[PDB]
Amino acid sequence: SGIYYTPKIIVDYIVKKTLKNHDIIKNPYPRILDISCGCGNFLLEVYDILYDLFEENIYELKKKYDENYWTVDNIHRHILNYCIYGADIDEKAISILKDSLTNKKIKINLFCCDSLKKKWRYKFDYIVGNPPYIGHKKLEKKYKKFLLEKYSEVYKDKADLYFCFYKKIIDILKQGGIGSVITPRYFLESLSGKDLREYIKSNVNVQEIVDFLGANIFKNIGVSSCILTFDKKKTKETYIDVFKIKNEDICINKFETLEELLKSSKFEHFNINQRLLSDEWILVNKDDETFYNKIQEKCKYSLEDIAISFQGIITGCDKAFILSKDDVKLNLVDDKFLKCWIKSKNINKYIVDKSEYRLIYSNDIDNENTNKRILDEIIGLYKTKLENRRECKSGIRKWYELQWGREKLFFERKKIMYPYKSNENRFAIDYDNNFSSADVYSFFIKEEYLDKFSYEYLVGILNSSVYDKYFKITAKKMSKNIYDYYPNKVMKIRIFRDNNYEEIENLSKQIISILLNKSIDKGKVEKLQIKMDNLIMDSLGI
DNA sequence: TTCAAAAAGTCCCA
DNA sequence: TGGGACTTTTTGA
Ligand SMILES: OC[C@H]1O[C@@H](n2cnc3c(NCc4ccccc4)ncnc32)[C@H](O)[C@@H]1O
Ligand SMILES: [K+]
Ligand SMILES: [K+]
Repeated sequence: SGIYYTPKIIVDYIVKKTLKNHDIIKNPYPRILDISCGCGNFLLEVYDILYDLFEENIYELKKKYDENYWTVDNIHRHILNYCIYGADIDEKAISILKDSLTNKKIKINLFCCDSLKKKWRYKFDYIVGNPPYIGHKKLEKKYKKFLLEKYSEVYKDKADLYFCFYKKIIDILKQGGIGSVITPRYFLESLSGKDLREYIKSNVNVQEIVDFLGANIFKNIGVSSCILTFDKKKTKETYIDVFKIKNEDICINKFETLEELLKSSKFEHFNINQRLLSDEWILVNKDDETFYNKIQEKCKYSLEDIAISFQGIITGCDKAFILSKDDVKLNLVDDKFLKCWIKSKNINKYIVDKSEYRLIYSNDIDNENTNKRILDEIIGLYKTKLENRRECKSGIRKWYELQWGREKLFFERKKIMYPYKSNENRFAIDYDNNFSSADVYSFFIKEEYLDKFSYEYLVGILNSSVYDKYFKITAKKMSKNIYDYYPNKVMKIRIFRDNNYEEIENLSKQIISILLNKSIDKGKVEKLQIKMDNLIMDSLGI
């Protein structure tokens, strides 16, 4: 496949947003383009809107211009000759769209091509549509070479194709033109989006951002969506209207139009000064802005200053190396090769569940002839798969070695761990030398900062409600009740030390002591957490 | 030599 | 089919 249907409410909102206040009398030849038209979800609606626009002013146009040209009977043809433009890579979609535009009642400006390679011969008044989203794993590598060569200002490292579509749209937009598109929301906060953000802020005035957060706009699609509207007008003041959803549980058809949704109690509205955006786009209301600025100002250190961070093991084929601790095959493996192994769901606040899995740290198997039983009966079962790994085909790793085995000495110590995707802050102290995959991240404290910061104090403040809200201010929202907890944002969290250090650390130690008992009652832990939150709010003056 | 980012997620049930 | 639990390894740098 490859063609995705956009909900009609979204299409109507986008077309109306671009064409609401067009002066058809002053310009009866607007050029309106969709470079991912597909079957023409947007373009057919553009035809309807334009037909009403032209018919409403047919006699005014007849008087101001050639009176024989401007007839209702001539509207259709005119629309299809000078106004509607579409491009797509699929021949069948273009043929279907051409048939529909013909049946609305002549040369139709429909192109079957790759929009990122087409030499565009003129700019456009209005651009709308839904571009393709393809990530770094699902993109062919020759095409990635092309993108890296030609779209270097926005496409780099782990970036996405729709970054290039943003750049192309911006480049072929007329002065005073208006663009409105629906894309994934991740570029707003992702590390890969940085350059793209810089390209937008520097080249268009951003009118409006609609952030649906984790709501499901596309049925049976695992993606989170936003709508962006921007222009190239001579702007005096550059202020952005931000509509952020307040309940991800909504159904999009709650009203006849998206405008009713935006103005209702289901959304929140606020304004952001485009001139005040840094390389990061902190899009929050004034209360959250004050909260964030207080926290940033009062804190002297960051986690990056005082800690060393790392990503977990990447075996390359988990079924070959990970076994249940009760699996009989572990009798074939010397215990010097076995490590405790945990998943992201084993990380609670302040402590980790006990391990249920073992990792065969196969890097320390010297010769294949020694311990050949392990290679024959456990790892070799997936040998074919293991040989398709990149470092095996290139020869850097033997077929039975872990793909990215990291350094054991970093794991086999006291450290703090957190899951890579979570609904809330879950920072735990690891006491058991646990190993994990890339779905859990770790850090430990630098030696020179041990006397300023203990592990108990850090898990105490990082697990608080204050720091939950503070981290989620700028965190990358992925899907319903899921944020990314990656070092590129976690290590930028700022921390403090003051008169309340000792009581916070003591409360943290009490919480840890309760959580490790045979008969845990979480209630006193909740009360202690409330008291610690009061201490933190006192320290930060919020 | 070897790090860390990346949801048109994935999979399964009522 | 829609909603909830949970999260691998490929890949550029
Ligand atoms: O998904 C939304 C619609 O977008 C279309 N579309 C996807 N990639 C496109 C492209 N260049 C990118 C490209 C990437 C790899 C190979 C060729 C082209 N140029 C034009 N249209 C493209 C799909 O057919 C859908 O109808
Ligand atoms: K006339
Ligand atoms: K979603």
